[PDB]
Amino acid sequence: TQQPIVTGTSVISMKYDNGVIIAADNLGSYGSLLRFNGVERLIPVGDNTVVGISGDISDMQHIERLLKDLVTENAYDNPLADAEEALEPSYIFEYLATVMYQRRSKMNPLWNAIIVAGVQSNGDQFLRYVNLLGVTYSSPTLATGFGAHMANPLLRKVVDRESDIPKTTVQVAEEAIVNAMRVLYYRDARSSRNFSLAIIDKNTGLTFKKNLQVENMKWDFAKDIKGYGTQKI
Amino acid sequence: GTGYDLSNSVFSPDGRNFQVEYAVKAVENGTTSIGIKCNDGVVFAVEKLITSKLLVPQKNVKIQVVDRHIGCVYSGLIPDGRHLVNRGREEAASFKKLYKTPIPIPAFADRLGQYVQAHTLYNSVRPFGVSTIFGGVDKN
Repeated sequence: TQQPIVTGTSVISMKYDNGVIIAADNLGSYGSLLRFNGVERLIPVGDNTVVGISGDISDMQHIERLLKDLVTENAYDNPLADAEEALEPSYIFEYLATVMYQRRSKMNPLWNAIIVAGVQSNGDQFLRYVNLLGVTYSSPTLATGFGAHMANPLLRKVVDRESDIPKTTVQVAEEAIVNAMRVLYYRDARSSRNFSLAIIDKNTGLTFKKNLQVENMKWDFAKDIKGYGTQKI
Repeated sequence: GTGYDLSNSVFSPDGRNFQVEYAVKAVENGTTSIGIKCNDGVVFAVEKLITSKLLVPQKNVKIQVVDRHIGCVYSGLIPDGRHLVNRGREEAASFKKLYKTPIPIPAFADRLGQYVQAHTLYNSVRPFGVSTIFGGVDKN
C-alpha cells in the first residue's frame, strides 16, 4: 500500500472509423505544485499501440520499462517479430491488466489509470482501460480521472454508441479530443496547456504529435465580472 | 593412476580438466560457424546442414539475439547453446535494469565467460558442449 507523489492527470481517448485517438497533457504534478512540464505520458509500443498513463509518475516510468522489455523479449527467437508475430495491442493490454490485478491483489498497487489504444492486425480498433484496482472495461470513448467527468460527455456526443464509429472521421474525432483538452485546461487544476496526441490508423499507421497547445480560449468575458454579488466597480 | 577424466572438476596430473577437453570434441564435431569484425559492426554466419528435403527451408534458425544489440552463434550441442543464450539474456536484462544503459560487449562477454567457467568448477555439472561466437556495437 502506498500513496502517489508525482502525478499525471487525465488521459482521454476515443475510436473513429479507421482507428483510435488518445491524448494526455505533459504535466507532472507534485500535490498542488505544477513541478514538471516535459512529461510524456503516451507510451508508444511498436507501431500499432499507444499506452496512455495517469497517476503516479514513478510507477508510470516502471510500466514504461516493462513495455520496453516486452518488446525486447518478443523479439527473441522470433523471426516474425515485425510481422505475424509482432506485439498486438490486445497482448500489451492483457499483460498490463494481469500485472495491475496481481499488484492490487498483493496489496501493493501500481497507482495508475491506463488506457491502451491501438489497431489489431485484422484492422479492428482497440481501446480498453485498466487501473490500480485491476478493473477493466471498453467503450467507444474512454477517459481517466477528470477526463471521465468532462471529456466523456463531450466525446460521447460524437460517438454515443457502437454504430457511430464508422460514421466518424479522423477530423471530427481529433477535433473532439482537442476541444476536450481545452475544457480540461479550463476546469482541471492539475492540468497543463501543453499535451501530446497520437492517432493509430489502420491505413496511415501511427502518428505521434508532440508539443501541442490549447488554443482559441475564451477569457475576454472575465473583464465584465466584478465583485461576488453586490459590488459594481 | 587413471580415471582423472571421469569427474568434471578433477585436475589430471598434468594440470588439465579432461571433461572440458572432451566437451571440445563435441564442439569440433559440430557445424562450422564464424564471425567477421568489420569497421563499424560485426557479421555472424553459420552452416545449416540439410538432413533432408523435409526440413522447411529458412525455418530452423540458429543465430540468436541478446537484448537488441548482441548477436550469438555457436557450434556443438545446440541445446547447450540455447541454454547459454538464455543466461546471457537474463544477464543483460539484469545489467540494463540497474545501469539503464544496454550492456557493453566486453561486459557481456565476461558474463558468459564467468557462467561457463563456473561449469568447470564442480562434478555435479557438465561443461558446455559449445564454442560461441558473439558480439555487437556499443558505446565505443
